[PDB]
Parts: sequence; C-alpha cells; structure tokens
Amino acid sequence: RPTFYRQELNKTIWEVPERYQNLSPVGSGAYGSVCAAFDTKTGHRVAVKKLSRPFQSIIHAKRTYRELRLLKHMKHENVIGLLDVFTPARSLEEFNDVYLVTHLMGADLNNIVQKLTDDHVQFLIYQILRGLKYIHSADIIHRDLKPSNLAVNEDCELKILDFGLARHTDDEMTGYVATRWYRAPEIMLNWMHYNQTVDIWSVGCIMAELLTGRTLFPGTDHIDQLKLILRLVGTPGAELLKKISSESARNYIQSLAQMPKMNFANVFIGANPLAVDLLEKMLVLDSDKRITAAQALAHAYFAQYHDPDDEPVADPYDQSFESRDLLIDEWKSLTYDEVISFVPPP
Ligand SMILES: NC(=O)NOCc1ccccc1
Ligand SMILES: [Cl-]
Ligand SMILES: [Cl-]
Ligand SMILES: [Cl-]
Ligand SMILES: [Cl-]
Repeated sequence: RPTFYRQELNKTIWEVPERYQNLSPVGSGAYGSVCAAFDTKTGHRVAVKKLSRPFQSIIHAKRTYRELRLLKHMKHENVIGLLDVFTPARSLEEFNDVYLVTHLMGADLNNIVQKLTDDHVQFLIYQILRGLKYIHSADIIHRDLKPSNLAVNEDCELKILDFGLARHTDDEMTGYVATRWYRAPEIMLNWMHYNQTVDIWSVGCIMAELLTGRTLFPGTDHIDQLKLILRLVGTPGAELLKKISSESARNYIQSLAQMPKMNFANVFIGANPLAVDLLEKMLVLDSDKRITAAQALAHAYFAQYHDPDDEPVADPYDQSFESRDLLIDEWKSLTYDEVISFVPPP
C-alpha cells in the first residue's frame, strides 16, 4: 500500500498517494470534483476524479460499479483508458471514497471545430469509427457521442470519452441544447428498442458539422428537431412505420405531410463526393439499414488510413450485472473488489 497525504482543495478533502503531486482544481459538478496532477511514477500529467456520494442509494451504488467496470475494460488507442483507481480505506468496512485517474485531456472537438481540411475530417472521423468498432465489438453502446465527448491533442489524435456517467435528466434534454442535437431519432422519441446503430447516426451529425462548420440539426425542441431531420432524410415509408412500436409515435408521424429525401450533394456543396456518399449511408432513418462501424472503416473515403490489421476488437464484456438486483452494500462490496484487483497498464 502506498503512503497517502491529505489536503483541502476548494472545500474538498483529498487523500491521495504520494506519487500524485501539484494538485489543482479543474472542475466540479453533481458527479464530484476533478483535479489536474503530475504523476511522478509515469511522468504523465493526469486528471484525478473524486466521486461524490458514490454509495448513497442503490441507483448511485450500481452506477459507481458500472463506471468502474466500463473504465477497467477499455484498452484501445481511441478510447479513454484507466491509469489508476484507488481508495485510502484499508478495509471494506471503512470503504467510502473512490478516486479515478486518467490522462489529462486538453481540447475537445468543440475547442477546435479552426479551419478543417478534408484531410482533417478524414482522420478525425476515421479515429471515431476505429474506436466505435472496438466498443461495439464488446456490445457496449455509447448513446451520447457529441463533440464535447471527443478529446483531441495537437497531433489531431482523438479519444472517445464519457462511459457510465449519470443519465441525462429530462430538463437537460429540453429546448435549444447540444445535449440532444446529435441523438438518433429513435432514442430521442422512444420509437422502439434501440441498439448500437444509434452511435452511427451521431457520427454522421458530427462529420457534417466538421465539413460545414454548422450544427446539422439544431432543433429548438424535440419536435422542431424531428422536422429538421425528416426534411433532409425524408419521411418514413411503411416498412419503417411497422417497426415503431409506440402507436402514439406512429400516429404522430403519419400526421406529417410526406417529403422525399433531399439531394445531399446540394446540401453539402463543394464537399468530397466520397464524404457525401458516406453521409448518405450513415444518416439513414431506418436503423436496420445504416452502415456499421466495421463497414464504414472500409469505405473509400478512408483509403489513406484504413488498415484492417490495425483495427482491433475488444475482449468480451460481461454485463450480466445490469439485470441483477442487489442491496447497496452488495454493490459496494463488488466495487471494492474491483478497486483492489486493478492492474495498471504496462
Ligand atoms: N467515466 C468516464 O468516462 N470518465 O470519468 C473518469 C474520469 C474523469 C475525469 C478525471 C478522471 C477520471
Ligand atoms: Cl505513491
Ligand atoms: Cl475511504
Ligand atoms: Cl457538444
Ligand atoms: Cl467481463
């Protein structure tokens, strides 16, 4: 066990191993607090998050376990990775606080989206799809891909962030808000059971915005956003209408006048024809028919970067716990086991 030291950072008591030095606050929220630090063992600048109230309810305790399970699994160049997890507790009986450590990320895709060449868009979207092939191979769905969740460094290298965090509230999804502009229509409106194809819709929205500099579907509310979507991709045919299980949602959609799919070459004026082709294969209303991440990596738009021998898949991820019912202290004991069993990366 390392030696820990204590200090108070903006009304919070932080107790961390000696290896972490020069702590300084970076952010706060309902989730907890974050500090930047220097890791003397590895030489990295790191971000350290102290969870707030990790075991205060069954829902909170299960969420803490979920976040730790997801972060411990992710071992890919284009996905956030866990550098360390620790607790000052010396036994399960005194276990209360959880600290998570990752690389310090500077800019997200907002902080750049600058003047992006088509070569920049190729490389950025290639890296998102390489990370998604990995995530999807483990049956993990992100559900919240947007520019603020994509970290980028000075060399244009990209990582996908935000796994296992608290679900977005109803009020966070209301009105003229980027928290909804990238969501697939079937999850925005609870049309049906969704699956991993929801993430490819988000990639299409991100790629369009990198090419134009403008939000693709900046709706002022759920219904305005759906109208913007159907104007571009067309109203649904009877094939897709069958698959909408909500009779109420089906009824509403049929109340709208029918519209054909627009010509994407006239929407994305001047863009690479191969980029236009890929956007048409991502932004398909029927999720059954969207291109997958593994398929999109092989599209000609990425010929400069595609290497099928360096696009790895994930180890299997057992998420049977998600359907399991447990008491607060049982979720907490499961979390404790995962803290003490952590093996740092090479
Ligand atoms: N869950 C997730 O995707 N990231 O949260 C882990 C984390 C965030 C900031 C600083 C240190 C660790
Ligand atoms: Cl130490
Ligand atoms: Cl503790
Ligand atoms: Cl965003
Ligand atoms: Cl597993």
